Order: sequence, then C-alpha cells, then structure tokens
Amino acid sequence: MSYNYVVTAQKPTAVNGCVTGHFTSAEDLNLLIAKNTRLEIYVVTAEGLRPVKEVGMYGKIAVMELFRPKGESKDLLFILTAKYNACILEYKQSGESIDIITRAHGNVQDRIGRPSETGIIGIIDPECRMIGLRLYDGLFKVIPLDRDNKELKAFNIRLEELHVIDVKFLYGCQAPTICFVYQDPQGRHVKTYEVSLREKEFNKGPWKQENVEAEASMVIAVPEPFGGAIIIGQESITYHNGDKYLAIAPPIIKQSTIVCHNRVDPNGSRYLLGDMEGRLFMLLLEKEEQMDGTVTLKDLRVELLGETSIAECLTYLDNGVVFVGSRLGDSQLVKLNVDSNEQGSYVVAMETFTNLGPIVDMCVVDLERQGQGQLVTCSGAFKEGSLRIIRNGQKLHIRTVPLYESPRKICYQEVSQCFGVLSSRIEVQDTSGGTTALRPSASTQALSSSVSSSKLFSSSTAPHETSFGEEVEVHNLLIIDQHTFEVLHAHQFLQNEYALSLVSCKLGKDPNTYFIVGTAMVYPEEAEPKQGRIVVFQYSDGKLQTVAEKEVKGAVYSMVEFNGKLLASINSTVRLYEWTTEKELRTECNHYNNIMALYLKTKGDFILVGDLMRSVLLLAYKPMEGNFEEIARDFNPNWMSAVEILDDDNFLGAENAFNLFVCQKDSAATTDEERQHLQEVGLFHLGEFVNVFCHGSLVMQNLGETSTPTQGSVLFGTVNGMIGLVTSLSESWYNLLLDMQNRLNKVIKSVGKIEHSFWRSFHTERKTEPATGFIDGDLIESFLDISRPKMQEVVANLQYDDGSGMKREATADDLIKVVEELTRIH
Amino acid sequence: TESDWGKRCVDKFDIIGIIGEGTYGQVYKAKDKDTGELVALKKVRLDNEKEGFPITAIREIKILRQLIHRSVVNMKEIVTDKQDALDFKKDKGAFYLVFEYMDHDLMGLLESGLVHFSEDHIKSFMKQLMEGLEYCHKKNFLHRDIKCSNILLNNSGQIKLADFGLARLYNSEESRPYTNKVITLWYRPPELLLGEERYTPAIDVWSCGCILGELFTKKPIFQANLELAQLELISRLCGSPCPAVWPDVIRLPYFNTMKPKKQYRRRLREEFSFIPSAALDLLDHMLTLDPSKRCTAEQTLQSDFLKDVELSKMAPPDLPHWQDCHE
Amino acid sequence: TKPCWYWDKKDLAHTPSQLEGLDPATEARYRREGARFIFDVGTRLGLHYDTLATGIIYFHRFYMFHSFKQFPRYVTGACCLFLAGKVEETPKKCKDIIKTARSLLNDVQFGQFGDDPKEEVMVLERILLQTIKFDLQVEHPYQFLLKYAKQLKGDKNKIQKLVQMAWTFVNDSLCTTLSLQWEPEIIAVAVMYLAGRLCKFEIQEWTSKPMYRRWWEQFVQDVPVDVLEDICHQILDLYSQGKQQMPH
Ligand SMILES: CC[C@H](CO)Nc1nc(NCc2ccc(-c3ccccc3)cc2)c2ncn(C(C)C)c2n1
Repeated sequence: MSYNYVVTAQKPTAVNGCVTGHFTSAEDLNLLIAKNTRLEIYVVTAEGLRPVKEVGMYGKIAVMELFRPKGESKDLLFILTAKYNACILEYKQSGESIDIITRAHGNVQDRIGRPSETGIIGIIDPECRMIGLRLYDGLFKVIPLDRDNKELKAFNIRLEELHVIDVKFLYGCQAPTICFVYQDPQGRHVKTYEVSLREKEFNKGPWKQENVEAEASMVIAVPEPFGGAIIIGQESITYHNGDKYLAIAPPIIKQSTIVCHNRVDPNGSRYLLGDMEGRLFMLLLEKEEQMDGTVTLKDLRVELLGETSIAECLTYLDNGVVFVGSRLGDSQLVKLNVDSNEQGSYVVAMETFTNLGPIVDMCVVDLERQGQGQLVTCSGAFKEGSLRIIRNGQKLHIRTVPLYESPRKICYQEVSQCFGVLSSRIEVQDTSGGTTALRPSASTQALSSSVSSSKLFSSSTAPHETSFGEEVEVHNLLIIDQHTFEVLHAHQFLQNEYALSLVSCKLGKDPNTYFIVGTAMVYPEEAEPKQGRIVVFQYSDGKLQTVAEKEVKGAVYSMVEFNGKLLASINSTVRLYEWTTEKELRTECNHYNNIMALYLKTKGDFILVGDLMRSVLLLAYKPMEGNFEEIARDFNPNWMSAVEILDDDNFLGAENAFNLFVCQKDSAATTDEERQHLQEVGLFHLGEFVNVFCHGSLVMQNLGETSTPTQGSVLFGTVNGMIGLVTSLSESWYNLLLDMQNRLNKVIKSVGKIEHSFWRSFHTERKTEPATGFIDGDLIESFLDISRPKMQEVVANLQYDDGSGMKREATADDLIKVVEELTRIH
Repeated sequence: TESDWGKRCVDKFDIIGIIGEGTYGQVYKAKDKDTGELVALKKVRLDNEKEGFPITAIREIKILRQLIHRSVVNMKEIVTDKQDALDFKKDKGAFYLVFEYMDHDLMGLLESGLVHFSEDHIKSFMKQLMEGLEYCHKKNFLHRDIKCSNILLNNSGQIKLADFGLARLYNSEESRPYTNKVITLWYRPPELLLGEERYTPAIDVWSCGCILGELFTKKPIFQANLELAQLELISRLCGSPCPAVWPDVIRLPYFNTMKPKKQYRRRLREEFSFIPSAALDLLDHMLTLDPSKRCTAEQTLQSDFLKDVELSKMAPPDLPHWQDCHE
Repeated sequence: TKPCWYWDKKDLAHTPSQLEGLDPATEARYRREGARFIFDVGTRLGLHYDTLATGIIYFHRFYMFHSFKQFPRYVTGACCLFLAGKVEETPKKCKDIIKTARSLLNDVQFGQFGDDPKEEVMVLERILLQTIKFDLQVEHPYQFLLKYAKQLKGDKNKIQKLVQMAWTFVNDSLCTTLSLQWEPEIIAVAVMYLAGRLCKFEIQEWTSKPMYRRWWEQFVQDVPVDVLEDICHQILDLYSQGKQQMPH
C-alpha cells in the first residue's frame, strides 16, 4: 500500500458565481462570491466590500441562490454541490460569534438519469414556493419549499423536451411558470409550462412556443412591471411575453459571444451583458405607458459601456459599482459613470482581485539564489493571459506579468537568464485575405522578432478555405527576461501550427543549451493531427536561431530531456531521439502501444506515460539493447490530465473527473503478470482539475529547518487557480493522521451536513469508491482552529503506534505541535 | 496449409505491448511480420499442469472455430513459443490464440468518458450485438459472461462479441445443470440471482438490455456488490419477483431466502421516460423478470427500434481525439 | 480454413507404425486395444457416449501422425480421454483416469505409464493438441442415427430394433479406422443399412418417399452402395474374427 498527504497552498481564486442579497441581516446588502468549494460573504459599503465570513464546503458549489420565503426576516441561501448534495443555509451572529446554520439538507441524486449537456441548473420561484432543478435530460426535479421539508425531498416531472439550453422561473404568473429554451432537430425554441405541486405535473404554459435563434444561449425573467422573458443569442436579443414580440440585432454583439447577464434596476428597465472579449454592455428596456395605465415594452436598445475582465458572473451591487467575477482573469470592482471619459468609456476600474486563473503550466525556479524557490505560472487566457511569479513571505507574494494572449507552456533556461514561454493569440480573417489581431500582445510587442520559414509542409496541395470573420490561433515562442520579465524575442510558428511542448536542455556532446519545441499541424478537417515538427532553437545574443528541425507524422504532445537524449511523444508513439555531432535529431527507438501519449515524465532510465484513456504506463529504457520495455501498466481506464513520478515505485495521476490516484508496482514478483500490473493503491477526490505536476517547494529550506514527517514535494496547478502539494508519509504517520481524521470528522460540523468521507470519495459518473492512501491535510490543519473542548475530545483515547512506544497516549498540545509542523511544508 | 494450427511460431509477430490481463494468460497487441496485420494474442499457459490446457481456452477454441459472424470475434490461428524440443516433457512453452485486433473495448470507451452515443449510434451497436447473439443462440450456444468489457468496437463502427470463455451448448429438450454464478453481478439476470441452475439463453438477453439502458445513461444500470443488493436494485426498477409476473419463481432455490425489502411495482417506463419510445419498449421487454416471458434475440431484431436499421450506415460513435487534449 | 481428417484405405499401408516395421494386423490390434481401453476407462468413470467417441477419434487421428513404437498406446488413450472430457464438458481429473486405468490394466500394461503415470499423460497433451491441429469439434455417427431415425414412421418396435442394432454397430466401428475413412453421416447410414439387411426390414417404406428404393439418398447425398457395402463388410469382419456374433 502507499501513504500520501495532500494540502492546499493557495485556495481556489476563480469566481464561479456571485449573487447579491440580504443574507447576513435583513438590513445589509451582501455579496456572496462562490469559488470552487469556498463561499465568501461580503457586506457592501460606499468604498468597496467589507469581508465578514468565509466557509468551506465539502463539495463543488454548482448552484447558489438566495431566497426569502414568507415568514423569514432575511434571505436564506440554497446551495447544491456537483455531487448533488443540497442544503438550505442561514447566517446567525451572536455578538462576536458568527456561524452558518444548516436548515435543510439531503442528496437529490437519482438512481437513473443522463447528466445534461448544459450542466446543472437551479432556479427558485419568485414566490419561493419551490426550487427547480434541471439535473438530467428529460426530467425536471421539484423540491417544494414547505416548512416540513427539512430533508429536501423531491419529485420528478417528465419533460418531453430532452435537450434544454436554459430555464428560469417567470414573473407575473397566476401559477409557478417556467420558461426554457430547448433544442430538437428543427432548431431552438422557447416554451413555457406551469408547475403544479398539487398535481405533481406540468400544465399548459401561458404563452406559445416561438422559434428562436439557433444559438439562443440565455433566458432572462423580466420583473413584473414588464413581465415576460428576454432571450440572448449570438446575433440577436428578443423579448417574448404573451403576444408581444421584439427583436434587436445590433451588429456590435455579433463580434463576441455574450456569456453573463444581471439586472441593474429592479423594475427591469436596465440589464448588464458581458461578452468573451471583455466588453460590458447595457441592455435598456424602453417603456411606453398607455392611456389605459398599463406599461408596455416599446423597444430594446444595446449600449456599449467599456471593458472589464472576461467575466463569468456580473453583479450590480449599488451606487454604480459592479462586481466582475472572473474565471479566466482577475476579478474586479468597476464603477459605471454617467459621463464617458475622454476615450469614450463609462467604465473605470476600482480594485483588482488576484486570480491565478487557469494554470496551464508552471515551473519552480530559484531566481534570487536564496535556496527558496519561486513558482512561475502560465495563468489566464486570451486578453487575461499573464505570468504570475509566486513566492512565500503569513501570505503569498504574487507578481503579475500581463501578456494579453494565452500562455501555454513555460520552461526556465538558466544559461540565458530567461524563460521560454509558448503562447497563442487570436487573429480574425480580415478583408486582406490575412488576419488581424484584436489587440496587441506579448508576441507582437517583443523587442526582436522572427517567423518560421520552414519548407517542410510547404508542398501542401491540401485546400483549407477561409471565411471573413473566422478566428485562428497564432502560436509563438516568447523569450522573457528573468529579472525584468520583458519580452526579449518572439518567434511565430507556421500558419496553423500549434506549439504543444517545450523543453530547455543540452543534448549529447553538444555544449549549447537549446530551447526545443514540439508542434502539431492543426487543420479543422482532421480528427487527429497527422503532421508536426520538433524544432531546435538557440537563444543567443538577443536573437533566436533555428538550429535543426525534425519532421514527425503527428502531434508532439510532450517532450522531456532523457540522459542527453530527447524523449518525445508523437500521437500514440513514444520516441527517443539522439543528438548527432551534425546537430540533427536521430531516432533511436520507439514504443507504440498507446492510444494517445499525452504526458511524459522520467526518472533515471524509467519513463511514466500518461494516455488519453488508458491511465498511466511505466516504460523503461534498456541501454544494453537500445530499445524500450513495458514494466507495468494501470489497466483501470482513466482520462488523464497530468501525471508525476513520486519515487521509483509510486506514480501519481490526475483524472479529468477531479480525482487523484497513486499506482505502485505490485512488487510481489511471483509471476510476470503481477509485475506488469500497476495496482491503484491511492484514490482521492481532489475537487480541482490538475493541469501540471511539478517537483519543488516554495518554503525556505535553508539549513536549519526542523525535520518534517512528510517526505518529498510535488506542487500542482489547477484550472480554478488552486495550488496544492502532495507529499509522502510513513505507515506509522499515516495511521496516526488517518485515525485522527476519523476523530475530527465526528467533531467538526460541516456546512450543509455533508459527510467528509463522501466528499473525498473517488467519483466518476460510473464509479464511487472510498478514498484510500491519502490524508486530507486541509482537514488535519483544521485541528488548530477548533475550540479547546473539541481538541481534547479529538485526542481522547488516541494511541500512537509503531514508534519509540508501541502504545503512546496523545494529548491535545502534542497534536497542536504535530499539526503546526505539518503547516510548515507550505 | 492454413488449417495446421499450433505449429507456426510466435516469432512471426512483433509484439507491441500488453493490452490486458486475461483469464488464462495475458493479452498482447502485435503486428504480423509478413502481412503487417495487427492482432491480439491471448497467451495460454499449460505450465499450471493441474488440469493442463485450460478449459476456458478450450471453450474459446472449440466454439470460435464454429462461429462465423461479422459481430462475433474471429480466431485467426494458434501459434507457439520457440520450443527447444529436447523432449516433449521438457517443453513448457505457452500457446497463443491469435485474434483480430479491435481498436477499443466498450468499458474503456465509457469509463474514460470519451464516447457519446446518439440514438442512431445505439441502433447500429444494438443491431450488431443482437444479430451476433442471434447467430450464437440459433447455433445453441450461451455466452454467459456478457459485459461492457467483452464488447469490442473498432472505429468503423463494427461491433464484435469476444470473451467466449464461459460458453456452453444449450439443449432445450433435455435440461442440463450448469454453474449458477456465471455473469458479473452488474449484468447478471434475476433468475440466476435466485439460483436458477437450469437457465436459458434469456440470461444473455438480460445483459444486453442492461447495456441498452447504459448506453442511454452512460452509467451501468444496476451497480451492486452483493447478490441480494442487486436483486433489490433490479426489483426497485423492474418489479419484485412475485408469482404473478414469474409464476415459477416459487420453484427457485433462493426465492424464499432472498427477498427484496418490499413488493415493488415496476417503474422502468417512468424512470426511463427520457428514452425514445421504440427503445423503451425494447428495454421493458429485455429486462423482463420471467425468462420465459423475456424477449428473444430475434424478437429484438424484429422491433420498431432495430428492425429498419440499415447496417450499411454504420454511424461510428463520436470519439473526440483532438480538443480532448486541451479543454 | 479447416483440416481434412479422412484418408483412403490404401493410405493406411503407410502410417508411421507400418513404416517402422509393424505389420497391418498388429497396428489394427493396437487400434482396437487402445480404443477399447478408452471406451472401458471412460465407461467406468460414467462418461457420456460422445466423450468416449471423441477420445477415440483423437486417438485414431493421432496414430496417423506418430508410430505406436514411440508412443505407448494406453498413455495416448488416457490422454485423449482426458482432453475429450474437457472438450465435451464432461471433465475428469487426470488422477482419476490413471486410477481407473490402473484398475483395468495388468502390471505389464501399466508399465507404459512409467514411473509417474499422471506426468506421462499430462505431458502428452501438448503433442496431442498440436497433432489434432487444434480441431477439437467432432461429430459422431450417433447424432445422425437419431436425426435420421426420427424421420422414419412405422412400427415403433421394428424401428427401435433397427436403432439399437445400428447403435451397437456404431460402438463397434470405433475400434476400426472407419472413423478415418468416412464422414460420420455416412457411418450412420451404413449401420442403418446393415441393420436393415440383418433384420429383413425395407427402410424405404418408413421414409417420406416410400417408392425411393435408395432410401438413404434423402439423408446423405452422393453416397454409392459401394461405400455402404464396404463399411458393412468392415464392421462384420470384426464379428467374424472375434468369437462374438451379430447382435440381432
Ligand atoms: C474480452 C477481451 C478483452 C476486452 O478488453 N480484451 C481485448 N481487447 C481488445 N481490444 C480492445 C482494446 C483494449 C485495450 C487496448 C489498449 C491499448 C493501449 C494500451 C493499453 C490497452 C486497446 C484495445 C481485443 N481485440 C481483440 N481481442 C481478442 C483477444 C478477443 C481483444 N481482447
């Protein structure tokens, strides 16, 4: 068996949702910000936000909504986790003591159902009569909000429309009514149904279906002054109520897909709309009152306000201050002014909240020769792309290096006192036949620049037609100074060439240190790339020189230096190249038994291969023979996101389902068949998407640090910005920490009454297994935050084993010492 | 000649790598040196020598040299390790069963989450699977281990049934006592859970219905660890075994011993309401408790769902092989 | 695709056994003894008639490729029965076949099994499988005797007498190389034909074509009387050579 420990070094920083309401008191205006597994509660002031409380939940927050049922003084909070844990929460404050009450809870998962393409949707009735959930295709789940439903029991109504895009509860209806856009073979349509708690079925809805835009994306329930709904698409915005029908199709919104909306004015007169190029719009409802005294919607208008971060969620707060919650860039507070500034913008940034964004890659480098370690990350996307330099000093110090294009890979080259960074920027087919970039960025603002002139694929004769307005990716290698983080050089790759992999290393008897890039020729027509390059560059005297190129028949997904040879993975093939005295790459040997060799790691003559669907493989170089050998493969099917070698026997992997696992050679060695079997000895639901594993630590490890029980250090970056650390334990230390977890879970009160053991259970749509071989260090580090009565309760009857004493009684102050040591690894 | 099996050596194949742990040996991917064809090699080890050549392998050789169907896996030859042959007693090398190589197995495609099945895709899959089962059943053979792991799919959209290691001939007139723990619990018929030792070809139909539902949900229908728990899960959806719907259930060894918590009503049509009408009727008939009232393979092929499917349009399932790399 | 398992009588003058100096009479004797050993051993163990015949067919085929002087017959027989049991799903443990073989063989005969009987048998399985070219499925005259008899309609008792007498002829033909000369379908017809002559029955009357005097042609196409008569001659020869007479 194997024993490992996993802790958080930086909590998730991406905003996954934001709501505004009256949650902490019927009087204060609150902003609830949801990061993966983390809930942040703020109070709105005239200058900004006053933080008041933060809790963690044992689950990914999928739905977050505030409601105030008749009889309550203040808003209640509904949360549903991605594992279908539902709960209703209440804020309660006793002087200085702030706690979160679980008013109702239960798990709403169905034994049979197909998860929907557009994900979990949760909505609440304007009269707070019921909670609507869209979890599965063809089913609508209703949790009625009666006082007695403390377990959140619910029933399903058959829904004829299998493919639902979005749904909202409508306002101004005689009965609870839903408005949903759906897709069937004839296109997209908007339809309405009434929901009957008495009959537990749908009844015919108030207004007839209408055919809507093929890419109708979002539904807005407009407040009672107007009533009805607004439908947002790629080209048009339409309002539907009864017989009334309006459509505005302003050319400005066609340029970029609109992804978020929020109501500014409670009467519904004004809405905010945001698009993926960061633009912020105002959607205006123009009223016309009739002599009858009734007010009808006259027209819709769209006005451009300015630019924000590419925002997953918008929230208007008040006083012209809007919260921009970002998943791809930094979040913000921005002020909307009535008068534009001299550039034409009505938006002026107030504050900037750091998001490590998508961490696509990262490396650890000791920039200041301080024996510490700094983490340079490829963070963000599109105009939010950035490098982030992270060091410890009690908080983490993070420097941001804006790139305004997407960073893909990073690797450090000490000889040159600089970093190599792969990046891609979006250009659009323009009337010249070429393309034009939407904005300047790192690869265009380099001091010196170059473009590949390779003739390898120049024969072509393969037609790829271009339509004006289509996007393309343009990929570059950036040379970036390690002190200034100035872009010294930018190398643009071939048209339709993607840069996928990057290494900095010496090869063979060649004393020069090279930047080596593996690429793929990506054409929309191809299911899988069939052309690619390995390019050897030399950065010298401020110019990047092309040293050698090797043509390959696929995508070079991953490369790594291997004892002076170049180990590269091309599609299914894993190849070892030698570097000749003629400065050309020469193939030594190949391994073909893969589906797609996405990830490579090495240790000595051993290679760990991560596959798209066939988990992880342990391959070995046999130098006596000049070939590869398969040592052992994990035959459990898994979709890999990243892998890492822990030691000669234990191997770490990350699943696309937000799960971690550790494989070990059986090492029984009775039969060859057992040896060729990698046994999954560790299973752990992380809750994050791991893109990159990287050996290193950010802690000051200069001579004088007390010996930690943990051995080894692997850092990992994730999509939501979360940075974590994996380390190993001895059997004795695991058992102690594991036994202590079981004691802590009985003592610590969970938000939503979610069982910790359930949360960390390995979970795919097809399997659920109890966690094994992994200590949730975030649980262990919570011992120091629990009240003293609870500490002594945890340590009661706690006996250490397999140590200086076979049986050793434990006191709370002893554990306070151990846990405090375990906090010193990050 | 092509028929003199067991003499050609495994030297004739370049081994590519191990693709799975089998029952009687490991399974390798390999390329024929002469033709370049890709094959799968099932290694048979008779060094155990407690019972010599494994019966599991004997079944697969005996049966698959008789069965010729596009939806049944093909054994191409049997080859051997290099033999020193100083004495037949000294020889301990293994035998390899050479099969056609198939690009993927269904479990892998679903477990990795990398496949999406449309209605038209499920039609092609099920028409081939049931047609192959029909060929076997009409030839009076039972598979007895139908699971997602044993349904192989290559990217052409062709389906082939594969692990015939538990296959035995069925005599309809003269009932024969067989082994009751034959199918994996997830795909096991209810009759065998209650101990039916004289079972019918309807056991395989049940398994295929379980797969039919799974292709529509992407999750196995009845996932349990113990035989009783499965009977409860099946009973919750398909209805409890009552003599009203299974008149001879009373004659089964464990009927009184093993009972579901309650007498359940059938909710299959309700809990599967998102399934197309033609398919839902196939599922309700395939997951019928009484094996004697359970539909046959032929009856599934003469159904509104599969009758008019044309196998000329193989409609391969949707496998993302680019942009799966980066989200 | 599939191998050819049938030879012409003239070809039996050139088995390995013959060419190592064994005379025709001796090889025939060895074949009878080995087959009857297989039959007796498996009958004591309670084995189905198909399992006995499959072993016997393996045995007969084996000695078309090897010599009786280099492969002791009772070991080969025991091995064939052991494999036949697995093929036909009537398995037996090798130790139990040996136990029964020892019960039935005298001390000299059991000498063939050497110092370790089970090992001598288990080791041979590899050569047996390679020899029979991994073609394990075998059809036997029995199934055709019943398939064809079912299509006869008439006196229940005269037909049952025909079947039983023919069935005995099938059991007796396993001691001969007919298994190696004619497909089982032909054997089944030949034994029906022989029983008919011996019981003075005119089988055509029982067929759906009662005025089709060559009654077998509707069961087995392209079979001349020459063949059926040759087969009958060979079966009765066993009875005339032995002290045993036709069952009747
Ligand atoms: C019941 C038979 C079992 C089911 O898995 N095995 C099985 N599977 C196959 N392909 C599917 C596949 C699996 C893994 C890989 C793979 C590739 C790279 C690395 C690791 C594994 C590739 C293809 C086969 N085709 C032919 N046969 C013959 C021997 C029956 C196969 N047997």
